Order: sequence, then C-alpha cells, then structure tokens
Amino acid sequence: QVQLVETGGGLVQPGGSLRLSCAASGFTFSSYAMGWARQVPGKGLEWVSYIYSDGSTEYQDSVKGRFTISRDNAKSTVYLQMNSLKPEDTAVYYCATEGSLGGWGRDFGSWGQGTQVTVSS
Amino acid sequence: QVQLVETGGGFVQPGGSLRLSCAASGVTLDYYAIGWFRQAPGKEREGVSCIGSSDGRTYYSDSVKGRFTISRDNAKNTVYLQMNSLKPEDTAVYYCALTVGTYYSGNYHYTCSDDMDYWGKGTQVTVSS
Amino acid sequence: QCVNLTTRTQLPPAYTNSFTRGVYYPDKVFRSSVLHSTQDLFLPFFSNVTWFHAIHVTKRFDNPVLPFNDGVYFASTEKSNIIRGWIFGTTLDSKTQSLLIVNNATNVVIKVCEFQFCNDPFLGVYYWMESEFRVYSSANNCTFEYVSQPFLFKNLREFVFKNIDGYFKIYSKHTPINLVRDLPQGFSALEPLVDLPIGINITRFQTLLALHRSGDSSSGWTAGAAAYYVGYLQPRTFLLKYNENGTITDAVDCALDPLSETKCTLKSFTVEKGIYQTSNFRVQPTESIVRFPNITNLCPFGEVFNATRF
Amino acid sequence: ASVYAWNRKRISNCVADYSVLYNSASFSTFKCYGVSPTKLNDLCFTNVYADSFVIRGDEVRQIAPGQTGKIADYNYKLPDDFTGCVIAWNSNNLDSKVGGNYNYLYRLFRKSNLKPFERDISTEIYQAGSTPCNGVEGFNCYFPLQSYGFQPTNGVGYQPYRVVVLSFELLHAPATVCGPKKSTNLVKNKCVNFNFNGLTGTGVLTESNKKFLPFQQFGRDIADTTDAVRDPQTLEILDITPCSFGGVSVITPGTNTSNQVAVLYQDVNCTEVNVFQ
Ligand SMILES: *[C@@H]1O[C@H](CO)[C@@H](O[C@@H]2O[C@H](CO)[C@@H](O)[C@H](O)[C@H]2NC(C)=O)[C@H](O)[C@H]1NC(C)=O
Ligand SMILES: *[C@@H]1O[C@H](CO)[C@@H](O)[C@H](O)[C@H]1NC(C)=O
Ligand SMILES: *[C@@H]1O[C@H](CO)[C@@H](O)[C@H](O)[C@H]1NC(C)=O
Ligand SMILES: *[C@@H]1O[C@H](CO)[C@@H](O)[C@H](O)[C@H]1NC(C)=O
Ligand SMILES: *[C@@H]1O[C@H](CO)[C@@H](O)[C@H](O)[C@H]1NC(C)=O
Ligand SMILES: *[C@@H]1O[C@H](CO)[C@@H](O)[C@H](O)[C@H]1NC(C)=O
Ligand SMILES: *[C@@H]1O[C@H](CO)[C@@H](O)[C@H](O)[C@H]1NC(C)=O
Ligand SMILES: *[C@@H]1O[C@H](CO)[C@@H](O)[C@H](O)[C@H]1NC(C)=O
Ligand SMILES: *[C@@H]1O[C@H](CO)[C@@H](O)[C@H](O)[C@H]1NC(C)=O
Ligand SMILES: *[C@@H]1O[C@H](CO)[C@@H](O)[C@H](O)[C@H]1NC(C)=O
Repeated sequence: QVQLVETGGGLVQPGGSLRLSCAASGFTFSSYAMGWARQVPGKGLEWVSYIYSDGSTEYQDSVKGRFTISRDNAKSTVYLQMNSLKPEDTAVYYCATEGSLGGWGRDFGSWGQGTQVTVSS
Repeated sequence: QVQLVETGGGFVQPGGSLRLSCAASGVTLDYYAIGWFRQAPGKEREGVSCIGSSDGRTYYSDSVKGRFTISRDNAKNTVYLQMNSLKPEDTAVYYCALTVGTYYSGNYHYTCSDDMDYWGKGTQVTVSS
Repeated sequence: QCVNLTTRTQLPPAYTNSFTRGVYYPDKVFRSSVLHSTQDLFLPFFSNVTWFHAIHVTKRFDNPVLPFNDGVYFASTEKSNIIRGWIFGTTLDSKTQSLLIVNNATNVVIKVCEFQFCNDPFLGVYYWMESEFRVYSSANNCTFEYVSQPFLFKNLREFVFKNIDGYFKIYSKHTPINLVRDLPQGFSALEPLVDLPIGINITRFQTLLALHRSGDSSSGWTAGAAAYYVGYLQPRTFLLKYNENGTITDAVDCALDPLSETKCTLKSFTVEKGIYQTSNFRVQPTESIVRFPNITNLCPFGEVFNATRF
Repeated sequence: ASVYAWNRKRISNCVADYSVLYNSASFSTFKCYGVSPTKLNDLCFTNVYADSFVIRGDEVRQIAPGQTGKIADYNYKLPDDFTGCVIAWNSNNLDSKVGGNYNYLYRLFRKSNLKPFERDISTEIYQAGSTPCNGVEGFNCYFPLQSYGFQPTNGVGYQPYRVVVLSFELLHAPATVCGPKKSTNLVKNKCVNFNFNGLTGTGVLTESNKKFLPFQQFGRDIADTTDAVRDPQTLEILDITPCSFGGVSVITPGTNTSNQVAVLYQDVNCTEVNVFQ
C-alpha cells in the first residue's frame, strides 16, 4: 500500500552536508504531513524534524538551527538537509508519514527503510 | 529473515500416503506456532492442523479425522505431517506458516487465525481416481 | 470495624444565644478605616444555636447527623481536645462523595471519597496514646487528599464551613476562654483557612470526637468534658468596621433591629437625632385566585370518537 | 501494562507542565485532538486521565476517533468526541527482550467490538466455533490473547511503542489543573500595566508602608478601587497610583497681540512631562 523511499545516506566528512529525499507513494502527499527521525544504535528513536501540510516546520532543540526540512509539491517529495552536521550525529534517519488527517501535532504512523550515516575520516 | 521450503505435494490416485515437510531456517522466535492451511480452486483457504514449538502439542480440525499426524523435528528444524486415506475432496494446496506464541498464566498458549505473521508457498496435492 | 455505642439516655435539645459571634472575613481584600457593607451567608446576630454537651456526670455522647443547608458555624469550648474531626456528605452510605477531616494525633487528613460510615463513628485514647479509630470500613475512589505537619474550659475554637461555587471553604479562629459555659460575649473575626476545589454536594454532616478509656468496650468509656455549638448561616447583609491594621472590629446585622437597619442604611455606627427613611413595607399576598366564567357547551366528542360507521 | 488491560491513571492537585513535555526528544508522536498542543497550558481542566500501555509501532496509528482496525475494535477505543493528546514514543531499548518479548499481550478475536473507553479484564477462552466448545482449547477455540513478540532486530516499525493517552474531563466544578502561568520581573516607580494573580490594571507601583494581614491579597480604598496589591512571589505589599493624567491649557495673549503661548499641564509635577511649578 503506502511505500516510502529515502535516498541520500552515506559517509560524512567533518563538516559535510547531506540531502535526503523521501518520495512517498500510494496516498495523497499534499494533505499528509511528513517527518524525519533518527535512531542512534543502542538508544531509542528520536525525532529530528517535522513538517506540516501548511508549510510549517518543527525542529528538535538538540539539532535546532542545523536541520532543514521542506516540501516539493511539484514532485510531492520531502527533503531533509543537514548543514554543518556534527560528528555526534551518527544515527539512522527515517521518513515518517501522518497516520491520519484530523488533529494537531506530530503524527508518525508509518516508517521508511531509513538511511544510516556514520562518521569516517 | 526466515525462509521456508514445503515439499511432499503431487498428483496420485486415491489410497496413497503423503508426507509434508516445511523447513524453517533463520527464525528468531523462541516460541512459535506452525500450521497447515489448505486452499483449493473454488475454495477458501482454511487451516487443518497446527503444532506448537514450546511442547509439541498439536491441534486437529475436521479434515484431520484423527488421521493427520504432525511431528516437528528439531534434528532438521522441519515440520513433517503424515496423511493417511486421502479423500478426493481433500485436493488442495497445503501452506505452512510461523506465528508468534502467546504466554499467559505461566503457560504457552497457541492461537491460529486467518492471518499468519509469516507465510510461505506450499504445494498442491491432487488425489485423482 | 465500628460498633454501636449503647448506654445513652435521650435528653431534650438545648439552645443558647450567639452574642455577636460568627463574623468572618468574606474576601481577600484589605480595608483600612472603612465601614463596608457586605451581603453574604452569615450567622445572624443574637440567634439561638444548638448546644451539645460531653460530660460524664447517659454520659451525653450526642453526635447527631445534622443538616447542612447553606453553611454551618461550629464552635467548641474544650480543655482536653475531646472532639477532633468532621464527616460531610449527602448520603454518607458509600453512594456519593463524602468529605472527611480528621486530626487524631499528628496531622490533619482531608479526604473526599465514599466510606461505609456507621451510626457511631468515634475515636479512642487509652490511659496518653491514641488507640482506637472507628470511622469507616472502606475507602475506594478518593480524589483529594492532604496532610499537614506533625505535632503533639480554656480553649475556644470557632469554625465556619461553607460550600459555594464548587468550592468548600473553611474559616477558623482560636481564642483564650476563662469562663464556665454559654459562649461568652465578645467580638472576634474569623480568618480564612482553606478553600478546597472539591465540587461536590454536601447536604448533611456529622462530628467526630475521641473518648477516654481506662469495663467492656461498649460499656467502659469516658466522654470527657467538652461543649460544641452548631448554628446555621443564611443570607444577610452586614456592616463591618475595618481597623487601620486591616482587621474587623465591629459589625451591624442590618436586619435584627430597627436601629441596626438604620445604621446599615446610613453606613455609620453612630446615628444622630432625626427621622430616617429606612426601608419599605409591602403586605405580600397569601393566596392566588382565579375566577374564570361558567363552563358549558362541551364538544359532541362522542359522535367523533364513536363514529359507529367507522 | 499490555493493551489488553490498560492502566487508567488520574493526576490531581498539581500543575501540568506540558511545554517541556512537548519538546521532548523521545516522544515521536504528540497528536492532540480538539486543542492546540502548545497552547493547552493556558487552558485549565479539572481531571486528567492517562491511558498508558505498549503496542506495536504500526498500531500507533489506530488510536484516533472513528478508526477501525484491531486495537480500536478489540483492545482500546477512543470516542468519536475525543479531546486530548495521544503521546507515543519508541521503547525498543527497554521493553524488547532478546529472543522475543512474550509479556505483552493483545486481544485478537472477540464476539463483539468495544464501546469507547472500555477495558476487558475477562480473558476466558474464546468460542467462535458453532459447536459448543465446552471449555476446550483447539481449532475454532483459540485463546483470545496473542503476544506481540518484540525483538530488537525486528522491523523499524515493529518495535514496542509506549503510548499514553491523556483525556481531559471537566466536571461540575471549575477547572483546577492548569499550566505553568509564567511571570515577569517587577518594576517600581514607572507606571506599567500589570496582572497580579488575575487582577489587571495600569499604574505606578511603589513600596507601601501599610501592613496587610497574611490571608488577604489586595486592598480597596473607599469607592472600591485597588490601591495596594500583594506580590504573589515575594509577598510584599505594593501601592498603586495612576500615572499622571491631566489637561493641557493654552495661555494666549490674543492673536491680535502675539502668537506666543504658554502651556499649563494640570496637576502634573512636570519634572516628568522656562518651567514653573
Ligand atoms: C360514545 O362516546 C361517548 C363518549 O362520552 C360514550 O360515553 C361514555 O359514557 C359513559 C357514561 O357516563 C362514561 O362513563 C364513559 O366514560 C364514556 N366513554 C368514555 C370513553 O369515556 C359512549 O358510551 C360511547 N358509545 C355510545 C353508546 O354511543
Ligand atoms: C447499629 O444500629 C443500626 C440500627 O439501624 C444498624 O443498622 C447497624 O447495623 C448497627 N451497627 C452495629 C455495628 O451494630
Ligand atoms: C431560641 O432559643 C432559646 C434558648 O432556649 C429559646 O429560649 C427561645 O425560645 C428560642 N427562640 C427564640 C425566637 O428566641
Ligand atoms: C468510584 O466511583 C466511580 C464513579 O461512580 C466508579 O466508576 C468506581 O467504580 C468507584 N470506585 C470503586 C472502587 O468502585
Ligand atoms: C449536585 O446536585 C445537582 C442538582 O441535581 C447535580 O446536577 C450535580 O450533579 C450534583 N453533584 C454531585 C457531586 O452530586
Ligand atoms: C496594629 O495594631 C497594633 C495593636 O492594635 C497597633 O499597636 C499598631 O499601631 C497597628 N498598626 C499600625 C500601622 O498602626
Ligand atoms: C354559573 O352557573 C350557576 C348555576 O349552577 C349559577 O348559580 C352561577 O351564578 C353562575 N355563575 C356565573 C359567574 O355566571
Ligand atoms: C517561591 O515562592 C515563595 C513563596 O511561596 C517565595 O518565598 C520564594 O522566594 C519563591 N522562590 C524564589 C526562588 O524566590
Ligand atoms: C487689534 O487689531 C486691529 C485690527 O488689525 C488693530 O487696529 C489693533 O491695533 C489691534 N489691537 C491690539 C491690541 O493688538
Ligand atoms: C515634585 O517632585 C520633586 C521631586 O522629588 C519634589 O521635590 C517636589 O516636592 C514635588 N512637588 C510637589 C509634590 O508638589
């Protein structure tokens, strides 16, 4: 039914920048809101960013001012950009979709494959 | 990360005996239920017999008639079911599946439904006169 | 578990007079050198209030279940702390929320929930350490609970209990007393003590006291000398004199005397010589009368209803 | 606990700090229905009910009004008119056990669905088979509960999720549970517009030598105007005075004579507005 694909994961240079895309399918991308989350191995899941259907974006404080999220309505694809990514951001990022329509707040009903990023030098 | 192989299907005249094997490898569930579900053209898939990993207990349906016997072997991690006095109305495809067991009241209870957590492609058996 | 206490002779109820008593601060507003007229639920001046004794002399162990109409003034003249607690509610039979205030030995417990109250819930102190506590048998679904700091006739306690706008209000005051009986005259305002957001209906209340024990449990006890007075509050207007300290020193009932009502209208305690239009007089009707004309000419309903050729 | 028997917690006689509760890293889902998730602190409610349990990551979707499925139909049903926040966070780190966790159970089959806010303590062995099952476990007679079986190796959304559903209920009493209600620093000797514990106004605040009684907060003078207020934090009494208002009057010797004027500001000690007092 609902399928989520994420591209852009890999190794990160000190101070490098990465772009992640999540091309959803099987449902209405414009109405539903997208979200991104990270999971460090050995620790629980931790959301990193969120976006609403009205263009609003939410960012977690530990990564506030360094994470960028937006929408591509032409292609219905959500993008996550990490600028000045810190070496302590070694986690697996997941693309999530809203489980419903009504209600206000973050809604992570579905999860994607997830892209693993680790620091190498 | 689990792979299942089902063997023992074929076409044969009524009266013969058959054995069905469902090998399981790479399974991570400590306790699981394995059952056989029959499906035929013009017919709905339904279970016939099931086995339990905790103690080897078995469940029999109307199709068993006290004839089908299931003996899971840890030697090969394969479930073997024997069929005696196959009937023409029994022509169907047998499927094996893995379901997570239930622990309640200090005991392992096994539940089988229309939907299995894991599924595999079984074999079709034809009993033609 | 609680057991009914026998050996109690019935005596007629006794009444005494409240000599300018039961006045409290109605709000949290400071007022200095002003005469303020406030309309609220008060205890009328020079009103007669029910008196309950506790004396060995029968034994006068009277703890009725008194009505709680709109508010209750509860005074207690004691020297050895006989009475301690209160039980409030509507049914008091585990069918509705019931309030419980207890001060047995160390703290004060305020709990709202259903209890299986019996006919004679009491406390007992052996002879001095508290030993017995027989008030309720169960406490199932409790909403509010509170505790205060631990601790361990000549004393006059005054309380006012009120319940309005979903809030339960307690006012209190303590005063030295050196006099035998009958609620000595004077004035003392009651400062607010607690305002609990309980939001339940309390229409019937009881009282709790500790008895003294030194024969059988249902026969051997000492009530201990104490006196507690109960009065009710109804809506009246009062005229309160605030000191420059900010305290209430005098009050005028505005409805007991012609002179009191004149003072309350003039907004002054001292009134000079003259004639003052104080209020209005209306003789209210005591019956309702309707005199519609004679009734006749009813409809031929029988033709419509019977319709023999239906 | 597991979803088949969900605890029903009640919180009272304290203040809910939902700001820091929101901006929490672990909580993946903070969906609030009927209310503003941020602005709920200003909102005041009487009793809060917490409906806490652990479910599968793909089932967190099912906790919503008017949703069908398994958890909604058989385990835990929110009402159509549900108001409150459903909070869900992954707890794969502590609840999953190596080899599979069998201590978390959910109702798989049942004779009838569930009305909103209902719990099913009873777990007698199910009977669907038209033959009288006579208290036997087997085919057509399976045990209603089934175990999640969490492994740390399982899928990205199969892991356990701890979910607490807060429903806000108002009784026949004014709201008693509120939010932080933050304050600002206090300034004297310059007229500001103020909100002291719900008392709103505008004036210059000064130290007051009048002594209040401990219980009373503010004070009126004659004609029912606040003249002093007690600071909720430091418990000190502040006198209130309305800052200068007045009339301006223009003193003119006549346009025929000259256009030079004087201005009189009335009742204003105008070291604050040649100048002559
Ligand atoms: C037709 O309808 C009239 C309705 O008034 C019937 O009157 C009954 O009259 C007797 C005589 O007192 C009353 O006790 C009954 O109560 C009346 N009926 C009802 C329903 O109240 C009359 O009986 C009916 N039938 C005939 C014979 O015309
Ligand atoms: C006390 O007497 C009342 C009289 O109705 C009775 O209902 C109650 O059970 C008695 N309680 C005890 C403890 O004897
Ligand atoms: C009030 O109580 C007193 C005290 O017994 C009694 O004498 C009097 O008759 C009662 N009624 C009035 C109106 O005073
Ligand atoms: C407390 O009262 C509520 C409402 O009447 C009721 O549902 C609940 O069962 C009561 N508590 C107990 C332990 O019975
Ligand atoms: C109090 O009585 C009113 C009048 O019927 C009722 O509406 C309300 O629910 C009652 N409250 C309690 C706590 O019993
Ligand atoms: C407060 O009352 C006391 C005693 O009645 C008095 O001595 C004192 O002067 C009063 N306070 C002021 C500010 O006058
Ligand atoms: C009504 O009729 C009665 C006849 O019984 C008569 O006596 C009476 O005067 C009449 N009343 C009026 C107001 O007409
Ligand atoms: C908190 O309030 C109390 C009064 O309730 C006050 O004494 C205390 O100073 C306040 N806290 C701080 C840090 O000032
Ligand atoms: C007033 O105006 C008239 C007309 O311009 C002029 O003749 C006269 O001198 C003026 N008087 C004064 C006092 O300015
Ligand atoms: C105006 O304010 C000054 C500044 O303190 C003061 O000295 C003066 O007396 C004030 N004038 C009045 C109060 O009339």
